Amino acid sequence: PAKADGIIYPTGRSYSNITLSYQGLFPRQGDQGQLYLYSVSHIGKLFISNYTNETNTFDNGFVVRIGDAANSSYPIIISPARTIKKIYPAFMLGAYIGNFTNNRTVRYLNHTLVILPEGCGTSLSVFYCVLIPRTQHRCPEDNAYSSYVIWETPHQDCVNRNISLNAFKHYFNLTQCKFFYSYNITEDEHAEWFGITQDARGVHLYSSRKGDLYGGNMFLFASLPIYDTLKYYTVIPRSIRSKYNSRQGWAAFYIYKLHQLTYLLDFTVDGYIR
Amino acid sequence: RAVDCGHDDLAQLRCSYESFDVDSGVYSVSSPRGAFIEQSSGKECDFSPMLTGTPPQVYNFRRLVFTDCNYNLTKLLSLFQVSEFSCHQVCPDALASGCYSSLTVDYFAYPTSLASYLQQGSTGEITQYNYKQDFSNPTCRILATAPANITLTKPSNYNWLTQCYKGSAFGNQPHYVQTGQYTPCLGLAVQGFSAAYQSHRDPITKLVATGNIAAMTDNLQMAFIISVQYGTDTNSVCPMQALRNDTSVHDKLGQCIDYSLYGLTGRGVFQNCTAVGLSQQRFVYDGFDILTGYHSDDGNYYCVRPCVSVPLSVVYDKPSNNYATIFGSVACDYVNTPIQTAVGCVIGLVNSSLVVDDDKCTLPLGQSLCAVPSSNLQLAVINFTRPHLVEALNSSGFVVQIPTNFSFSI
Amino acid sequence: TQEYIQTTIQKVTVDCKQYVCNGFEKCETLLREYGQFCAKINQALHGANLRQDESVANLFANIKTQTTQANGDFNLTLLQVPKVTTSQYSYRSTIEDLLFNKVTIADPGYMQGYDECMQQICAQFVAGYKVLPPLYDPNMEAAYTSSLLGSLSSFAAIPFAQSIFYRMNGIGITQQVLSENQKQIDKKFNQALNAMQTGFTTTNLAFSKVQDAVNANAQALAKLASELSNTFGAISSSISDILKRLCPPEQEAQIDRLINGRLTSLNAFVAQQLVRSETAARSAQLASDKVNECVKSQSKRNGFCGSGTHIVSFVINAPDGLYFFHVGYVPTDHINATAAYGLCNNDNPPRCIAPIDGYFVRNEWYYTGSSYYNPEPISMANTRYVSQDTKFENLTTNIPPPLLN
Amino acid sequence: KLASELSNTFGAISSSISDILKRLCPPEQEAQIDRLINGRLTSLNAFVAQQLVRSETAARSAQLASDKVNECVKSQSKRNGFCGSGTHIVSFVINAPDGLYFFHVGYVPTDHINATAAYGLCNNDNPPRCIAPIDGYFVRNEWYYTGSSYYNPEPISMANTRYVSQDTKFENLTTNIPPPLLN
Amino acid sequence: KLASELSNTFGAISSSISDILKRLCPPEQEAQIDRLINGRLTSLNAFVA
Ligand SMILES: *[C@@H]1O[C@H](CO)[C@@H](O[C@@H]2O[C@H](CO)[C@@H](O[C@@H]3O[C@H](CO)[C@@H](O)[C@H](O)[C@@H]3O)[C@H](O)[C@H]2NC(C)=O)[C@H](O)[C@H]1NC(C)=O
Ligand SMILES: *[C@@H]1O[C@H](CO)[C@@H](O[C@@H]2O[C@H](CO)[C@@H](O[C@@H]3O[C@H](CO)[C@@H](O)[C@H](O)[C@@H]3O)[C@H](O)[C@H]2NC(C)=O)[C@H](O)[C@H]1NC(C)=O
Ligand SMILES: *[C@@H]1O[C@H](CO)[C@@H](O[C@@H]2O[C@H](CO)[C@@H](O)[C@H](O)[C@H]2NC(C)=O)[C@H](O)[C@H]1NC(C)=O
Ligand SMILES: *[C@@H]1O[C@H](CO)[C@@H](O[C@@H]2O[C@H](CO)[C@@H](O)[C@H](O)[C@H]2NC(C)=O)[C@H](O)[C@H]1NC(C)=O
Ligand SMILES: CCCCC/C=C\C/C=C\CCCCCCCC(=O)O
Ligand SMILES: *[C@@H]1O[C@H](CO)[C@@H](O)[C@H](O)[C@H]1NC(C)=O
Ligand SMILES: *[C@@H]1O[C@H](CO)[C@@H](O)[C@H](O)[C@H]1NC(C)=O
Ligand SMILES: *[C@@H]1O[C@H](CO)[C@@H](O)[C@H](O)[C@H]1NC(C)=O
Ligand SMILES: *[C@@H]1O[C@H](CO)[C@@H](O)[C@H](O)[C@H]1NC(C)=O
Ligand SMILES: *[C@@H]1O[C@H](CO)[C@@H](O)[C@H](O)[C@H]1NC(C)=O
Ligand SMILES: *[C@@H]1O[C@H](CO)[C@@H](O)[C@H](O)[C@H]1NC(C)=O
Ligand SMILES: *[C@@H]1O[C@H](CO)[C@@H](O)[C@H](O)[C@H]1NC(C)=O
Ligand SMILES: *[C@@H]1O[C@H](CO)[C@@H](O)[C@H](O)[C@H]1NC(C)=O
Ligand SMILES: *[C@@H]1O[C@H](CO)[C@@H](O)[C@H](O)[C@H]1NC(C)=O
Ligand SMILES: *[C@@H]1O[C@H](CO)[C@@H](O)[C@H](O)[C@H]1NC(C)=O
Ligand SMILES: *[C@@H]1O[C@H](CO)[C@@H](O)[C@H](O)[C@H]1NC(C)=O
Ligand SMILES: *[C@@H]1O[C@H](CO)[C@@H](O)[C@H](O)[C@H]1NC(C)=O
Ligand SMILES: *[C@@H]1O[C@H](CO)[C@@H](O)[C@H](O)[C@H]1NC(C)=O
Ligand SMILES: *[C@@H]1O[C@H](CO)[C@@H](O)[C@H](O)[C@H]1NC(C)=O
Ligand SMILES: *[C@@H]1O[C@H](CO)[C@@H](O)[C@H](O)[C@H]1NC(C)=O
Repeated sequence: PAKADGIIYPTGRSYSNITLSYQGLFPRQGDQGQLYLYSVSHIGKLFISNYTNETNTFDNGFVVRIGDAANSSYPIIISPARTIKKIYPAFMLGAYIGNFTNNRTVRYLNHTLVILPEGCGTSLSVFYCVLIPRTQHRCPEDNAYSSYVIWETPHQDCVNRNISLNAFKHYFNLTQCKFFYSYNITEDEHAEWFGITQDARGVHLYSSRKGDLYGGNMFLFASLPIYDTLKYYTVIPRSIRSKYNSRQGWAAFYIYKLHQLTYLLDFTVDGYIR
Repeated sequence: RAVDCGHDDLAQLRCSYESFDVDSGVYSVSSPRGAFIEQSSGKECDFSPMLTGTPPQVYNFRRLVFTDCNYNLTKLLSLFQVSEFSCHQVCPDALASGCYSSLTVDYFAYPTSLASYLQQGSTGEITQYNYKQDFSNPTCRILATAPANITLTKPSNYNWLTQCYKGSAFGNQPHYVQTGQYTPCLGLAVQGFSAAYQSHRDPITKLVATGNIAAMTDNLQMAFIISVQYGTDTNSVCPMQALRNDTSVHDKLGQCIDYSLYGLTGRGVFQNCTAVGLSQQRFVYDGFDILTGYHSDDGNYYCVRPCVSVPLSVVYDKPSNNYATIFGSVACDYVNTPIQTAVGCVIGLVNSSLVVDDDKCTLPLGQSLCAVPSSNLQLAVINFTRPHLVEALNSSGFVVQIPTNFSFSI
Repeated sequence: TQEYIQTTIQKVTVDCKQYVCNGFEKCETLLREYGQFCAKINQALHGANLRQDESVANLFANIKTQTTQANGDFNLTLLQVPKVTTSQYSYRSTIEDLLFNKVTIADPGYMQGYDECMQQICAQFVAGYKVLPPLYDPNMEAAYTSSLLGSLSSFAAIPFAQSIFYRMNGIGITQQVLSENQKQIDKKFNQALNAMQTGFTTTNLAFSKVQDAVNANAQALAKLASELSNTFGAISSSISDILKRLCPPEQEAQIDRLINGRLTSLNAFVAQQLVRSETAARSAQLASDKVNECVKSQSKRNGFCGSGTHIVSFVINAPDGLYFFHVGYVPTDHINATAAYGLCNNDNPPRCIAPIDGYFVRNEWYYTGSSYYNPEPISMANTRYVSQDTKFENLTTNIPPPLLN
Repeated sequence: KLASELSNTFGAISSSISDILKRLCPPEQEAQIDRLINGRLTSLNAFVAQQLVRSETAARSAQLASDKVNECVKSQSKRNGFCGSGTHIVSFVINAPDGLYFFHVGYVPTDHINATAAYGLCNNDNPPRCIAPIDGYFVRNEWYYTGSSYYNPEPISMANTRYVSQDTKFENLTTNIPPPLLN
Repeated sequence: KLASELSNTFGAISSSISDILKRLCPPEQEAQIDRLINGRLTSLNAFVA
């Protein structure tokens, strides 16, 4: 917390050059979180991890640290060098879970909140939809199914508007959708922060691209009207299809659970928390 | 004999002491000029989802949350005929004449014959399995009847969950609704109930849901649970009857004026100021949650201060019946012959450059200043007499002062 | 040894109507039922401030001196007023200036405080209290102290070096030691005075007492300001929120909680200000007793002034009190010497002798001072005739001249 | 204050118990009587704590009065300004409504005369012998002894004087020698 | 006195927080708990003074 890591800024008000005690949803000090990596495909087959077989619990929400080490050169995960860019997480949140016909991975029954980066990282698309599995060769209603992914081929793309969506439609049929929101993202390489929390007024999405871009303070930008209590989330495995000459690195991101904690926040004259 | 407390500052002193006669001394006496209304362009809240379709039942209640919009409360109150309301920490007249940062409305089809089961401490089937009202924000519970000419379509009947349980070999395990959340038996009960004590069963989670039937009335009866919030968003939700015309602050700066700053109501003093805090949030607070600044539309930052009162003092002299008024720690420019003194502006004292010894001062005025009755009240300066100086002698011994003549002091 | 004795406390008066209702016209109608309590609070505070002003006048009348005189090798630059002054006060000393620069006090503002708070404590006008000015401005208090610095029914105009010589001769040191070691005495004095400016730090008892005396007034004002944020069970601590969020049958119930809570808090502020005001009056009586004993005269009582044998002391002005500088006499080295209770001759009537302010030390028998070792011949000035005691030394070979015939 | 704290309504409909009993109901009579009970018990607690501070203050001040009697009244005080003003002579004590009232008689000068004084006098003998006065000074108009509180030139004598060591600050006498300095 | 100030009901139905929690409902529990909180904070201020 000495660098103000994962701090949700108070909404509807600001403070200047004071220190006050705040009780809210804050991450614990010294919490390592969970490592999630997005790698490059073999153009061969896709390369992912077992991020879908795990059962995560939403609780009060979480905060995502996106874009750390977005300028360092590390060996590639699939070829253990090259520069590393910033990748955006894709999420999949729901209140009720079930099982597929082959008892593999996690299925979300009823209405599912799906968050997908869109336009090769130039926009974010959020929708509540009921997704009905598809019956095909590798699609989740077959014995040859392993996991559901979304893929972006940077070659050949970017500008397709529905690339993440057509990747999602490959696995599911989107019916009964209450909403679809789109938020534009400027292309940068700064380290960002994102949060999701549910209140009695819906699902609130926080980001540091609204205000305090060069720091880490997160600001509210979306109040989604989902009133059923979210209980599980899964990180959708994302893979990038590029040539062997084009392989490039991608920054991992960390997910820290939020807790009802008391924090002492230091405000500057400009109003930021540092 | 009577005294009008208002007319003069000495009266006020006499009324405070409750005596026609007060002694001599320096006492202290007790000491909305515009409007700064700033609001958004305007947006209408979407109340069509409740006023259009078939209302749902108690367990499957629909919720609308409104933020940054204006709503016609008179039209909504004209559409429905209220049977009974009961509010908590708020009153509906304040809902008519005020602004809130958010507004959460939960509505469902609910008969008025079961109005006691929705009460505050009720233990019926509705509170245990259908809906539990949340008392953490100012909230109201309204039961209203919709006339036949309304656009709403009446349902087949009234359904509610009688019990919702699960499990075997441990007995029944009752599942009870949470505070402001949906029931766990919602997926079984979405289809509704057609006969009394009809039971629906789910083989996957082993959950059982049982319902009850009430006959549909001639007019549709509906229940509302509203909730309001304060100081959450930069914008606000306001009724259209509470909206007033915009006024600027390029004048009236430095006076105690009332403000409606995007739904924030209060009174204070506005001054043009250097920009601090984050502009987007729009409202800069202090530790104690008082509005410190306001990042305005005009483009200017205005540091808000609560409007104050200038302290007053009375220098009363009983033998001469003369009084003076001290304006504490404020210059004479503001008061606008007044004389600027080290203890502030004072009217009623003349300045004659007269000095009074300590021990001659009967009306001390803060610092080394005095009011003397020499009838008129004169401003003096206290100065003590310096000690007798015995000059040293350059000679072998010293010079000493030995008393000749004496007296006895008790 | 530095000692601080607190004289005053901060004189605070409270406008009860402004403190309780904050100018909201619906609150005054309910407060008119509680009519006499605000008047009683104002009367109690007025009486306390009047008694404190009387105590201040009595103290500064008690410390004045009837006659004064217009400095050897002693350097009294610090005690005296600076020739070119960095202080807005023409009577303040250099050491008083240093003491006031190291203690931080908020400037209440007595001439233009309202305009200074309106441009760009300032909570007096918002909350509803007011800090009354002290009875004397600091220039007059510094004038009193500087007149005391110059300084029985008769006044002798002996210089400061003569006064130090007599004051250190009275504690036991003989005239010969003061005549021989005069330059060392002056060097040791000037050096000690020069540590007074460096003694104004933390982990010093008197400066800590000054800091706590400053902090008590700020704590009282902070409590008075922070009791306005108590809701007392209402929905808000603001009258405006209650008036704009509720309805008239329930507004008067909630406004009242605030009225009854704030009056009780004000009553407890008046009670604790009365305890502090009488506490600060007994200190002023002590401070003058210390001025009349340690400062105006050389004290023969152990421990009342600073450690060691008392020689001289000075008093300056401090925040809400007086600050003392007790110059004492302390030894660094010592020698164990064989002494005698008394000496008696071998005459047929035995005549016995005894020293005055000294000892009959050996290496035959010599007289020395009680506070410095210097063997001197036994004379009639040094000794007093006393009745014979069996523990006296019967000397027969060499007899001092006062025991001769 | 103790008698006037009974007029506080403490949020009830009245400050009188009988009005509450005659204007309200057995459900809500106890809701308002308990407001008077809790308010008056807190008012009694503030009175008791105030009396405890006042009692311990007067008990310490009664010890100061006993020390003032034992120092100023029973004996002549040599302290400066402890009893009154000037040099203390005698004191009397009487009874007051809540304590002791003192009358400190003090010797105060009215006029004065500047005089030339001496630290001491020494003779012209081969061993120098020097004297110093007690409770007075050596004044002129050649050298006379006078009191320390009244100017009256008197002949120097053994009674007036005490012997001392030789000091370079003393006057050396050759012409007129007082009898204590005679050889 | 400090220990005996905890036995004061201050106008609530009980001096125990547990009894108020197991005897009342959330519309009315915070009304009685705030009565105990304000009473004990005022009695703590008198102990400090
Ligand atoms: C990876 O490298 C890029 C290199 O461009 C980093 O972007 C740069 O980040 C710094 C952060 O301090 C930006 O500086 C800021 O500039 C603004 C003015 O635009 C100023 O107001 C701020 O106070 C701050 O100094 C810099 O502008 C930005 N470069 C560009 C071209 O925008 C990026 O942050 C690096 N990422 C990581 C994770 O290290
Ligand atoms: C989540 O999705 C499941 C699956 O669609 C929902 O369960 C389904 O609920 C509907 C209506 O509650 C059931 O339809 C009913 O079927 C009976 C005959 O069995 C018919 O008589 C009724 O008129 C009605 O059409 C449906 O059978 C049921 N399906 C399953 C597999 O359980 C569930 O309600 C959803 N949860 C939520 C909270 O919406
Ligand atoms: C989650 O774990 C299951 C094991 O229960 C994995 O299912 C296996 O998938 C492989 C690849 O298709 C098949 O060859 C195995 O026969 C499957 N085993 C079973 C028991 O079904 C599944 O792939 C895992 N999901 C991941 C790693 O994303
Ligand atoms: C709120 O709704 C009411 C009724 O729906 C509106 O009142 C109508 O206003 C129009 C135009 O002035 C009149 O022609 C009608 O006769 C009015 N009807 C009634 C019943 O009063 C009112 O204008 C709406 N308020 C706003 C701000 O739009
Ligand atoms: C009406 C039957 C009364 C039976 C009385 C015998 C025992 C009852 C004991 C406690 C009563 C609690 C229920 C009170 C009414 C609840 C109202 C509701 O349900 O919303
Ligand atoms: C910010 O606060 C610090 C101490 O709290 C103060 O020293 C500084 O002057 C303040 N800055 C501004 C711009 O007010
Ligand atoms: C994913 O695979 C790793 C392989 O080391 C294993 O440790 C982990 O438990 C797996 N996760 C799940 C949910 O099975
Ligand atoms: C899905 O099937 C697996 C197979 O063992 C089981 O462990 C898991 O609990 C099932 N999940 C659900 C939600 O039914
Ligand atoms: C999935 O798990 C359930 C749980 O009992 C089982 O009945 C079913 O046969 C399993 N299906 C597969 C394909 O393993
Ligand atoms: C998904 O949608 C396609 C669109 O034509 C349809 O053909 C297919 O049957 C659907 N799958 C399921 C499982 O309903
Ligand atoms: C987002 O960006 C796209 C592409 O530039 C543009 O068409 C669209 O209008 C933008 N939307 C918003 C809300 O700025
Ligand atoms: C409780 O006790 C009964 C009878 O002793 C038993 O049937 C039941 O299983 C027990 N339940 C639990 C949860 O222990
Ligand atoms: C309010 O402002 C509008 C301008 O939009 C004007 O037409 C109207 O007359 C004004 N009404 C009042 C009462 O000032
Ligand atoms: C207010 O102050 C700002 C800067 O302090 C200045 O730019 C602006 O012109 C001022 N506005 C007025 C109306 O004085
Ligand atoms: C009174 O008048 C004299 C002479 O003009 C002036 O020096 C002095 O400052 C005045 N005093 C006050 C308090 O204005
Ligand atoms: C007070 O009197 C002294 C001399 O008696 C003088 O030096 C000083 O200036 C006077 N001060 C005032 C404020 O009159
Ligand atoms: C002392 O003074 C008074 C009046 O001041 C006078 O009557 C009396 O004679 C004087 N006594 C002497 C001894 O000078
Ligand atoms: C006395 O001390 C001050 C302290 O700085 C010094 O400036 C001054 O020179 C000293 N006096 C002499 C005569 O040295
Ligand atoms: C001195 O003589 C007296 C007289 O007899 C005797 O009592 C005493 O002990 C003697 N002291 C010494 C030290 O000889
Ligand atoms: C003798 O007396 C004179 C008188 O002034 C004095 O100055 C001197 O020091 C004394 N001693 C000697 C040795 O002259």
